[PDB]
Amino acid sequence: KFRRQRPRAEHKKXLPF
Amino acid sequence: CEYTDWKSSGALIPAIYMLVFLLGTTGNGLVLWTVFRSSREKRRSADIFIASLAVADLTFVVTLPLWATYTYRDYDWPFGTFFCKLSSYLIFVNMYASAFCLTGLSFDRYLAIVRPVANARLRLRVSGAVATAVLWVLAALLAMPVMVLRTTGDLENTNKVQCYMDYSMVATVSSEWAWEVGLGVSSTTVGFVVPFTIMLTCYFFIAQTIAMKKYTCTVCGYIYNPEDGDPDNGVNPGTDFKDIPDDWVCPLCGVGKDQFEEVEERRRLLSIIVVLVVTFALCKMPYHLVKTLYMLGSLLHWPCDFDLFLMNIFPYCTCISYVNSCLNPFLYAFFDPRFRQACTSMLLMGQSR
Ligand SMILES: [Zn+2]
Repeated sequence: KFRRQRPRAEHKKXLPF
Repeated sequence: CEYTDWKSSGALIPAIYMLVFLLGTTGNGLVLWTVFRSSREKRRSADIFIASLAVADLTFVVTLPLWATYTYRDYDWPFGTFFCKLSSYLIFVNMYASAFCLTGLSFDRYLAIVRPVANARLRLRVSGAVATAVLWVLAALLAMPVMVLRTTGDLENTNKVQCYMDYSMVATVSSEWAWEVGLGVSSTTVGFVVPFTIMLTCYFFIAQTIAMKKYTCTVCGYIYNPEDGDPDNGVNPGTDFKDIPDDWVCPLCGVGKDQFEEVEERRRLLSIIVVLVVTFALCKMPYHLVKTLYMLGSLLHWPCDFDLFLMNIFPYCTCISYVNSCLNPFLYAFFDPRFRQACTSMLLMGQSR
């Protein structure tokens, strides 16, 4: 099922649209 | 610097996406109804591009409830890889087809108002029928890299199955950014920059011919055309009515310049297309600007605080850009009189039966 998650550090992601 | 996983802004953006779906299905469906019901030789030269623009908007509008779920689930796709491939493909198909329909409408006004070549080669209906076939072939081919590269995967070490562009297939080990900047810039160029520049140049030439206003005589009915002039009375062809010397009179009844009326042509089609371009420019400009500034930010080494500003403003930039799909039927309801009359025709006869 769906579950809300805390923020996690990562690399520069390309825009999701 | 520091970059966290993309989170949901709130319930505002997914609610608008549902409203755009609800207004877009019934709205563009009502546009396709009015155009297809009125067949025969009654169809306008612009109608072929209006119907295709309604098709492009309708097909994309159906995929919005899937994207509304994706936004609220803090960017997590639960519809599988096939629907991720099809949903993302129809965004860019709509992006290209709608921009190409607008250039088609603008170029149709250019060939009609300006008239650079004679009516023999012109063939407005044929040129419109050829360009409508080419734009659907172009939009489908230009959106194909989205159909192939999109997959459902776990982008970075974040526990979420998201619908993203996977360059691991085409790009090497380092050239990952090269394919995003390559396909990203060309998407904005062939989908917004090149189309909007054609629309503006078409409008500049249309305005250039309209500027030479014709003047009709209220006494006899003689129409002074700036293109023809009056060479017999010492007026060279091309000279504007205001430039004509005050001693000149009507060549048919002999009345002064004061008895001449400026004619304001009932250009309905131009008014409909101008408002369609203006709204498109206001809806698409922030989305393309923010995305270009995001590209020209990592390359030109822009400040880290500026990248954070672009990231938070982007979900709203895409939102209003997607509203453009359900925006056109409302624009035809307030500016197009033929759409207004056709909708009211099926109101009194259709409901009654
Ligand atoms: Zn006269």
